[PDB]
Amino acid sequence: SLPHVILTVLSTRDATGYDITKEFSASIGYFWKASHQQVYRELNKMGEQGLVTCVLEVYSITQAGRSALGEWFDQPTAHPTVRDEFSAKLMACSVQSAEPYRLQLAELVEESRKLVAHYQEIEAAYYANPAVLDKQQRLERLTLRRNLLVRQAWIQWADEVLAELNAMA
Amino acid sequence: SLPHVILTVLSTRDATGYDITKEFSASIGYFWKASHQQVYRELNKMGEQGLVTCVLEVYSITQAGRSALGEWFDQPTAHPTVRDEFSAKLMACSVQSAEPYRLQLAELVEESRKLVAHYQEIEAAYYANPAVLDKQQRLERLTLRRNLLVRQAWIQWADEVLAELNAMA
Repeated sequence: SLPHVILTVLSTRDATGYDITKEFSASIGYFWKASHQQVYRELNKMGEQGLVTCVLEVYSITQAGRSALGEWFDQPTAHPTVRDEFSAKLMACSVQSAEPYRLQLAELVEESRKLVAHYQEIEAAYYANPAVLDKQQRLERLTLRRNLLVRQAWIQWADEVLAELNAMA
Repeated sequence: SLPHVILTVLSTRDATGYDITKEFSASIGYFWKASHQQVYRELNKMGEQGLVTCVLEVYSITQAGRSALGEWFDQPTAHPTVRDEFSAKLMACSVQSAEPYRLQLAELVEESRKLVAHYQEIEAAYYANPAVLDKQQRLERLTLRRNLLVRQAWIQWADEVLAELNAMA
């Protein structure tokens, strides 16, 4: 969860509250959405939990923090249960005016298209060739690639639905 | 949510508690996972809410149920916030033994492959040609297609990660 995402950052090096939030508005934003607020609040809870401490010379991960990160890591991670809202709404189109849905779908497709374009721009600019990227960069690249492939798959699906919603009426 | 998924069924025709659960272990299972238990329990809550009633001649949707389904339908449906656990674990591979992760990933890929095969078998057998399918079938077909495209996209991604986890070590 959020604290493990934060512990991961600190596991490589100590960092200020700003360094950390800069990650969330950068590479971490490719797979985990959290506001600077939420982040500071979590960092706070983590301090009381003893998972992180403060230094002057700056947040630093503690042995407890390291232990929790490892425990999290070892736990099996599985696919979230399937309960697709878009599919659920689609099925109701047999008894509801498909108008509202069709517009809400077409709308989210365009945004998705914009988001895919954004990610592709970023990949070409900083993650075009893995072979020349550091380990940390290859990892970031992969998290970026996930949104891309999935989002693209969803757009492909959305278009298929958008088509059926016409050939039926 | 679950009750709207159930209301949708009843919006086309009345049905017994068995007819409804049969949907969840069938086409509805393509996009919404719920146990017969959960279903019966929800049907119960819906009765007390007056969204559904009982008949002899069998559950039937009420005007309130119809109103709630419409209200649900009109509400904008958006993409769930991005907080990818697999990506989160991947990033921790820079500071953790990538061993446990790599095995948990390879494992879920094979299952995903099995699931994709399953869905493809179903599509060829009952949803191969939309043009010959009824409206209700074209809709089911589309919900089935969503798991397929997305799951396939995730497998493509997982393989990319599985590769990097080698070329780095």
